[PDB]
Amino acid sequence: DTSGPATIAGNSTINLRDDFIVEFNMKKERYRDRKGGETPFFSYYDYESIRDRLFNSMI
Amino acid sequence: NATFRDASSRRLAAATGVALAEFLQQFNGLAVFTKNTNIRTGIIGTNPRLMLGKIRKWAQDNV
Repeated sequence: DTSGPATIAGNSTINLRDDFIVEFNMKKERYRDRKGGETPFFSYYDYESIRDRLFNSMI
Repeated sequence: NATFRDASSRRLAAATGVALAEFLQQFNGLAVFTKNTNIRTGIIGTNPRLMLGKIRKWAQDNV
């Protein structure tokens, strides 16, 4: 995509913009409490750690 | 024909020749894009048209 001006004229500061997406495929792991209980597959998953570490690497 | 009648005319022609020479001296050691004139950013270059422009400018000034 573009970011404003994009005419191709040898001198016009051709501006560009590429939109890409980064997808994590992570495995959810249920917790077991011995007493005979479990956590469903639809429980909350801590992504905040993932965003944190990804952003630190980018910075 | 009366251009080169007065000696003064001749002397003036000489004075203009030397001045034009010293002027044109600036057009040394630079490029001359003459096929795809699109002088790139950050290069000391020119093309025949810009030369003609500057020449006409100098001339019209010294009038």
